[PDB]
Amino acid sequence: VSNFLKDFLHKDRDDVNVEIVFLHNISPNLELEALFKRHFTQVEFYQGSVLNPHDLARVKIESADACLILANKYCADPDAEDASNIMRVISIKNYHPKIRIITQMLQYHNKAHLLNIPS
Amino acid sequence: TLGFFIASDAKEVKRAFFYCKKKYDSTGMFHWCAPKEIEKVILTRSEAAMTVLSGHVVVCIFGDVSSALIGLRNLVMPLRASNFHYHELKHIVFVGSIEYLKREWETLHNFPKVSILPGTPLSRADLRAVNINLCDMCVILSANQNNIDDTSLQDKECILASLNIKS
Ligand SMILES: [Ca+2]
Ligand SMILES: [Mg+2]
Repeated sequence: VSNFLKDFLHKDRDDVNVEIVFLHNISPNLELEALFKRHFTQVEFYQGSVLNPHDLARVKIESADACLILANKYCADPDAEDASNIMRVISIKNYHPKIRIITQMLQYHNKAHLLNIPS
Repeated sequence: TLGFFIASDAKEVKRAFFYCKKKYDSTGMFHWCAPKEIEKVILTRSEAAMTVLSGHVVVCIFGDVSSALIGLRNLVMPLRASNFHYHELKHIVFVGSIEYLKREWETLHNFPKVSILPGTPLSRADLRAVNINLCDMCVILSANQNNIDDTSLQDKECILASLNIKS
């Protein structure tokens, strides 16, 4: 989150009025809460999985500009983490297919699996 | 005798007695062919493309050596039931890993109209080879469904194969 937020809120980038709404089922620790309290006016957090359409309507993903998915690079199974990202893009496209998903994969064949989704 | 009724309640059903004003198997019920060969039923993509299959049945399987044996004999039995004719009997092709197909072929040999395509059910080229478009019904089965312990893997393959076929 820190490496993402510095690149997203950097002075060199044009001023951004866009807010950032996180969504993660694990409740954050005190240091992540302190990071949110730092970038208070620009970021909000909301606990929940992405595999719940009630959670997606709660974070207003249909009214959201673009969804982003950050993959765990350092994982013990580069296919299982790939699979979790697959299921996340599946759930977001199942709720609202008219949204822009910016995600990150771990191989090249998984790009075809992403292409399998109709939207 | 007794009458099998399909009404919406028990009390509605409780009105009938109240208101009164070789070519087959060794048994007969199925079809049996001689034990064929795994090399006879393995096809390649070009051979399956030249094999014209219209209205047929394709079965997708996500099986491996670590996966449990599903058991497909119960699946393929009422396809070869003798309530139709041999010309009416559909053709079946199995798409998946040849390891799981070898693990199950020792059960799967006494049945006609059965092919095997080793490969991957996610392969769009393999689906175009087996003509899923003309295929009457694609059946997507999963074998690793009771060894994986996560919704992320739970039916993940089945969902991908369905979405690829729809796309
Ligand atoms: Ca009822
Ligand atoms: Mg705010």
